[PDB]
Amino acid sequence: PVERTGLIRGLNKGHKTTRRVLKERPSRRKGAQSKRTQFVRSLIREVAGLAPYERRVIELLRNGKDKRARKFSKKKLGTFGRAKRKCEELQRIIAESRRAH
Amino acid sequence: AVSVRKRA
Amino acid sequence: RRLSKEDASRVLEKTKKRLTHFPQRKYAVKA
Amino acid sequence: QEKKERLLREATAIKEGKKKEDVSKKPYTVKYGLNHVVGLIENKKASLVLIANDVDPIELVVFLPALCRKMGIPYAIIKGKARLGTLVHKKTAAVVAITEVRSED
Amino acid sequence: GALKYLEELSKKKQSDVVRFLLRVRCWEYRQLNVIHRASRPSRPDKARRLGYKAKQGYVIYRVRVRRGGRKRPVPKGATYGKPTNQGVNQLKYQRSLRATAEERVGRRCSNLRVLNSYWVNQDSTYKYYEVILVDPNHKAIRRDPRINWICNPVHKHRECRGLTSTGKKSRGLNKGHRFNKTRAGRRKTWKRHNTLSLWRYR
Amino acid sequence: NNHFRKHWQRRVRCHFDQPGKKVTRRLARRAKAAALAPRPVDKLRPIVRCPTVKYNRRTRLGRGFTLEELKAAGIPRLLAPTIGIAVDHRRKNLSEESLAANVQRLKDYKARLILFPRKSNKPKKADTPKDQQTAETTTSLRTSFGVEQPLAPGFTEISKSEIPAGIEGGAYRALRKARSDARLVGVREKRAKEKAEAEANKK
RNA sequence: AGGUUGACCUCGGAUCAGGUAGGAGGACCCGCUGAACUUAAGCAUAUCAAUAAGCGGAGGAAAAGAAACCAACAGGGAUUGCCCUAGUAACGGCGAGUGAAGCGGCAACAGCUCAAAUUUGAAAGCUGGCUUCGGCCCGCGUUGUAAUUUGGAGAGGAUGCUUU
RNA sequence: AAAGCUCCUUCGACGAGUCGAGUAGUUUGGGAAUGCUGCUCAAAAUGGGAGGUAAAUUUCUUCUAAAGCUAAAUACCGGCCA
Repeated sequence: PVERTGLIRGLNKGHKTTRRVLKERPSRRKGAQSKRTQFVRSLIREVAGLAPYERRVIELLRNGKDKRARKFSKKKLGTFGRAKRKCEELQRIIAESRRAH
Repeated sequence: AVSVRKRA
Repeated sequence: RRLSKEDASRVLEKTKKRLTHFPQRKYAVKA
Repeated sequence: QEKKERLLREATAIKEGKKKEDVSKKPYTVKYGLNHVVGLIENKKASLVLIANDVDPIELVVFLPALCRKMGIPYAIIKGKARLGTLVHKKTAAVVAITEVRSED
Repeated sequence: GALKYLEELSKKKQSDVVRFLLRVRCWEYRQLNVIHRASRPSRPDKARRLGYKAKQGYVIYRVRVRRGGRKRPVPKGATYGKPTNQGVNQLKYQRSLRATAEERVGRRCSNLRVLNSYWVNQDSTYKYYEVILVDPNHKAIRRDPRINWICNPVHKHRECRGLTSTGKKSRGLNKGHRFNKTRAGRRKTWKRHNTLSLWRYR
Repeated sequence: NNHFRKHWQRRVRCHFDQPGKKVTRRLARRAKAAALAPRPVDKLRPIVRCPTVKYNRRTRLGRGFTLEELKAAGIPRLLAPTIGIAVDHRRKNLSEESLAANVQRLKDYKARLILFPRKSNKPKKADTPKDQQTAETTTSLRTSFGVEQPLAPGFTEISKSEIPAGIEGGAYRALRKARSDARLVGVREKRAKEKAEAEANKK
């Protein structure tokens, strides 16, 4: 960590103390992908298939209308980050299918 | 193989 | 309709182990 | 009754100062219970899997053929969860499995 | 275990297999009674994570409730006071249809205590729930320390007082600045803020 | 300012029971002390520093000692709440000063601690022997282990030869420069990136 | 015998064996539902008021409660309540008016349980019936009852001492 | 038989018609930043929530929801005793 300046204002302000590093808390491990969890998710994905909105998005990505696909994913899911992540995941799915075929 | 945990 | 004394005093086995090996101790602090 | 007799024999061996492994042999049984069989399939221990055709809700076993196909386990769908329960001394078994058998079998 | 697979499959509610199962189950539940006992949970993973155990004294009851808003029981659907600029068709009930379902199941089985409930299916007219109930008078319940808290008289009709999960959600019992008015009880907080405290040496 | 437009008379709270409530609290404290004797009536609390820029000048008692503090003082986290040490698993140690203070606090507590055996006939190695079990004891850890120096000492004397030289340009000029740099940290970085891009384009 | 004999699943019957619910009380408590008089010159925003009335559910307290918190500090550390924050931030026709929270001091303090794991070298768990009080039965349960684990971690190892 | 301490290559499961988005009613000091409910859409895996001015980009800080229990300090025009 960057040492504090000892001043009341400016960059890196604050009372000068020597920061220590801590072992990472196990409550912060959430979000990390587990091997069994990703295995189960892949199996359930190939068993269940796709939702109709995902199929429509896949057709849009296949036609290459990426801006229209992102707008459709935004109006479906609700927010821009979720739309972008879903579109990236469907890029991964389409690339996997194309490299399989 | 897929394992839930390390066993004895 | 109140629970019996034995059913009210039943504890889990993990709790039994914890109370067996770390109970409330009798202590004093010197001045 | 068999378990009670085995426990009495093992208690006799313990009293005489011998381990239970000296008087009891390694068992070989069918494996049952859905969580246990799914764990054995994931650990690739089960040699053969038999799934009942009439489990309600069907979601408990709808993934099991795909899991067996991915793990490379021989599986077969058979008629009768009651028929499997007659094997496992229960009213109903959703799935059974064999991991290993004796040398003569 | 299989329940991990059931959880990940229950997340995908628009897949063909899940939609087919929901359709046939909605048909069955609509031709059954409005409130009827289920012999077993149709969503075992959800029941298990909400607290159901395959032990004597645990009961599952399935219930359907009419979805949508509410209407004031006024004559001819009209009010005779000041104009409110809105109709009675657009009034919203402050509790959930899930909570209404738990109350009706508790009134049907007044000898049990409602533990939790979960969504199983819906259509245009009804929403379908399955409610877990626990028998406080069963010896297997009373001897188990993980559940015998529900045998105490303070847990009589939790669904009627908002002490279930949907009741906590509707009462807004969460920490933080977004729940300043409701985290400790809305009416209690109002009484605390509106009381006039006069001390002796003021 | 003051208004009474609601029905204020239904919820007027008078406090004629203030001396009676003081008597009730003192009776409850005597009963608790008699039940907990010879242990202190309260738990050992760490010294923590108050948040925000207004109150960071002062220290106070916290909820409980951290797991790192207990491990550094050599007290297991299951034994610690059984001998009157409060434990807080939410607090972290971001600097060594707070941990050093609280670890020294825990070591003084463990040094002044008397531990009676679970069975009087069978004392253990970790148990205080009977010939040291007789000593003068305290019954208030908040008084015996209070925040002894809550603020910094406001007055200190140094020699005239040891005067600091001072910030070059003046302290007011230093504050103004720090404020200006904080306000202009971004535009200088953007100008540096633009100059680097121009140099890469026309190198 | 196979046009027979059974096993499950689901749904029923019984003045079956054993239990439980209703009503009262409702000052305080948890919810739902919900006004108007009044105050704004009158008056559909507003105010009274998230009140009165109405309905449901508890206890000696109830409720809340061990952070998907506050913060931006040298960081605090479950909940509740008092003082202060503060008539402040903020909201508000044509304005009458409304109005918190962090920090800080104090009273009191207490932490934990599941689901998501294969016991698999042995459902080790439990309701009920009969007891000679040793146990034996009818069952529940493998669509999962015990032990183990709950993020503060834990599972596996390594290691040598302590504990009941 | 169980239990604690110390160190570690590795593993390290964590709750879905739920979160979230739009809309309507209601509510709030949060009529730019509030909560609740109904309808429609409807997730993800270092992911998600929050960081009181809308949107994008890059960082950072904090926790870990959608399961549950728990005394004390607090209230008390009802009941009983004083």
